[PDB]
Amino acid sequence: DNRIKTVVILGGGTAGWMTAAYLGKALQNTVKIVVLEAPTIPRIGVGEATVPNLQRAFFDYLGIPEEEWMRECNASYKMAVKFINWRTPGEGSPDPRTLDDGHTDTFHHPFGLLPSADQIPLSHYWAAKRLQGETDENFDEACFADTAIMNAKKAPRFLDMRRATNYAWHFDASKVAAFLRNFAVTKQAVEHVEDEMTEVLTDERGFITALRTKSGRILQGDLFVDCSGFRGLLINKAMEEPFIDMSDHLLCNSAVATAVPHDDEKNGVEPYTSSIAMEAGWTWKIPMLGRFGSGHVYSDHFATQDEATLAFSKLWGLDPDNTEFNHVRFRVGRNRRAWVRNCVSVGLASCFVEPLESSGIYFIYAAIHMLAKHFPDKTFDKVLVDRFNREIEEMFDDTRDFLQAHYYFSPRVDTPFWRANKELKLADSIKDKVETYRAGLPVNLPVTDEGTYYGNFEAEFRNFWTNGSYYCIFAGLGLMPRNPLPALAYKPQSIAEAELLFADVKRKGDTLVESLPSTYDLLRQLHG
Ligand SMILES: N[C@@H](Cc1c[nH]c2ccccc12)C(=O)O
Ligand SMILES: [K+]
Repeated sequence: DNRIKTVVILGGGTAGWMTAAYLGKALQNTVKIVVLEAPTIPRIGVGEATVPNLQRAFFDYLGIPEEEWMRECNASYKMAVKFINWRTPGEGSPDPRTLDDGHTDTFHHPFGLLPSADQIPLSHYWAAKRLQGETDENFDEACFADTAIMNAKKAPRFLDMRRATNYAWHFDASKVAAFLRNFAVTKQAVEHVEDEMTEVLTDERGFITALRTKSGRILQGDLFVDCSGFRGLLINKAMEEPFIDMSDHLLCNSAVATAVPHDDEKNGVEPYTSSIAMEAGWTWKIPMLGRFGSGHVYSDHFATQDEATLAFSKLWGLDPDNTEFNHVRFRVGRNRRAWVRNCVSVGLASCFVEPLESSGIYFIYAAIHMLAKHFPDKTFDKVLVDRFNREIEEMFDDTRDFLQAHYYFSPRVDTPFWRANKELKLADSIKDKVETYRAGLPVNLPVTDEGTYYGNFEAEFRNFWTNGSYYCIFAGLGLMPRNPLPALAYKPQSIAEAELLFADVKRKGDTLVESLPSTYDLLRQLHG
């Protein structure tokens, strides 16, 4: 019997407690699971955003109903990330400026998959019309009914909880953590040890045998999961695995954040996350129940903590002398390997990017998912570890490339930050995709319906940023194909078919704006 008998997880928060809860279920009570979590002074909830797979892939697997966890964590609803002022120069403002062409400088990145006609995504029909002056509609409004719903701040479900669209979640991460801790301990026989780690004990081959706590207690184990955050106490310090810094792709490295009380009854609640462009980065806005989380992500090469804190306060008209701010310095990049010997990194300790496209919890989920599938025995087969490592690095680099694209193809050059972004080099694979897009071809074409895509994690994992997401961002920022897909010039029936799709999107949006409750009302209904 060469089986792992004990798993020790260093660190709590979302990474630790998602890991504990997930492996709790996956390992079917054959393995003891211990979490060693430093107790800390609970910081203010600056808000986290997620992607739609979270309920099916994670909470449904644990048997936790959506309303149960949402009610505990003050969760709200997300239908997109909405980008504001990424094309126009100026001070940071919550209000969108106007483009040269008269359009408002906003664009959406909603969920779901684009419909197709004659096996060609709606995006391409839109682009054919836009390039030839047959439409002045933006890509997002023409191709996603969700755009209309969001503009009127309506909910993704009706008041009887009938689904109208795809959505994900906004929530306070520490609340989800507390909830999962509670779940894992009471329901799954996970042991919680509230203490700090002082020693990492290793055998002759450099495999971890145990952690010592600050109280002297030794926690023996066979597999160790590093959820220690940015310090990477196991993977980087103890195992000495180098972190690959990727600040030559993404300049932002700091954040200042707070929670802002909000008159929901008065203003409504946005069913989306906003990315508000600033002079030296951007600011998130994550509406929750009664408050929104916000954080100004910035490069400290281009702004001091005071400068950034001042500009951020100014967005919302905060008193910086009378406001509670969390300041964070980020690691941006990933370990050379996520898993070395019998030490597996998950979360911040593995890798990180700014939450520009809500990567944080997805990255955690993907790791634990891949860990359960690549779960080892005590012989730690080199191939098993290698394939796991391979998935994390492809996952990471791919999302990295996608985020750089947001900065690289921004037309802004008004501050040294925005100028500096146009000096960085793109990786080959995102260059390749830009080339493909620009010839009018789809990038990462969806080959699946939504049911399959959001019902089977592995389907989404192999095609995470689809053609639709590429169109949302490139087109959103003003990057268009050089020309339409040439096949379209030969396909009048197919063009007619696409007109019907365009009309279905208008009709759905109009009908659903008319009949849907406000996001605000749906929240009241849910949290009553
Ligand atoms: N795989 C994600 C892609 C996605 C689309 N829009 C997004 C906005 C934010 C983050 C991710 C996304 C999904 O379909 O859910
Ligand atoms: K051991």
